[PDB]
Amino acid sequence: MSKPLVRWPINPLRTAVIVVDMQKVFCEPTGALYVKSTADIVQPIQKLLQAARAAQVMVIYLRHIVRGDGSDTGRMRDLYPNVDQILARHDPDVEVIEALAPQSDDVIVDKLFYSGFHNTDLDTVLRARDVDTIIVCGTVTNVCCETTIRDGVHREYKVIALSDANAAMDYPDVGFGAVSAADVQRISLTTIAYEFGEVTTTAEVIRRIESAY
Amino acid sequence: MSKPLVRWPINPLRTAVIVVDMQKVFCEPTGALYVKSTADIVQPIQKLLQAARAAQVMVIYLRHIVRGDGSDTGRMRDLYPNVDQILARHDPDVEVIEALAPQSDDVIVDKLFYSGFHNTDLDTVLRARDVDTIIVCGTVTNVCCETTIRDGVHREYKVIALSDANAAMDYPDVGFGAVSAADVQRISLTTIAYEFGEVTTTAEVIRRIESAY
Repeated sequence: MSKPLVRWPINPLRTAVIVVDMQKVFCEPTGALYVKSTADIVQPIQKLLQAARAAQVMVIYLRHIVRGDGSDTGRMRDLYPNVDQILARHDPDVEVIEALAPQSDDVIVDKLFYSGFHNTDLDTVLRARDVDTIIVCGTVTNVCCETTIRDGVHREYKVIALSDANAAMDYPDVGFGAVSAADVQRISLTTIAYEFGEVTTTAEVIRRIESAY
Repeated sequence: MSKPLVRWPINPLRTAVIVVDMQKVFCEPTGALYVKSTADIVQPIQKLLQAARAAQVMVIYLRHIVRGDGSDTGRMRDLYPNVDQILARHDPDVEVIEALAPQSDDVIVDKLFYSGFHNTDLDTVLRARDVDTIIVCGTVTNVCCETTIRDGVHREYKVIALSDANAAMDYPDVGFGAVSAADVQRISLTTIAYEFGEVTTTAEVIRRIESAY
């Protein structure tokens, strides 16, 4: 390391938690896009949300949901040919898992692609509350979570990624060798810490939230 | 692999090449942000640009350049504390390397952060020409190149990343283990091929350009 790690001071009034795509389609073993490492992040996210709500830190869930008729999928459908049949609004598996069931004051923001920011309600929700700091958890680490992180920092948000509350998936060998979830995770967290914002643990962010409140 | 690799058919009239940040600051050994693997991508990019110009495929260079006074760096300055002194417009090393010197009909688009699209002229330049397909090369693979790729696909562009013409850098161990350029590259190209668009070689894209013209 030749430059320091970044740490963002938490002002609860100007902070939100973003729970990325904790939907049945990614979290249930029978889900069409099941990411097995999600099992290990449900508990830390539950603790995080309990602390956030106690400190009046806004909780926002992202859901990847499309209409189902193909009117809102172009590149997404080229890359995932079955997208209209698995992420359709009518599909039961687009719902957030019961273990993380949104509460009445929480905000739900739906999105057509990976980014939580691009062409979504999220920037309005955050700026209306004068939020400038976001804590990101959920799945998939390097895809929807990282795109939300990259898009957030480009809008000047102070982004905190939770090392133990973002879940990555294995990839098949497409010409460049096998890629494990552990390798994805290692590379993603390192990249975030060097390029995009802060990486810390769920426990430390909870402590920081409790101390500021 | 359970879903197919994506290949985009090249229409030269609706295609552009994007050369990401081939600036002295990244490409010269004395540069403040030197990425040694750039040495290996200069030749393929030269071949690519020669073929593109011959087929009237628009060539666009991105440069990461800031004013120098700190007025246009917030998060970028938190992450790279010296940014105003190394990427300032007056700094000689922000210029594109002579080996890839832009020609009179080429387009140069400047940017304040990593993304070639966010808050830049790029979308105007591409859509004005009715371009919907972009070929991405340059540095750094997982940072400016990948952010440009992610941002491009979210705008519905058909994106082709060149496996042998994007250069990655090593990272220090920040808590998750050492990360080599080779590992960054492996993970990035695999992610692009699964999530964001096409990965192919410079030679194959040149052939595809020549055959369509």
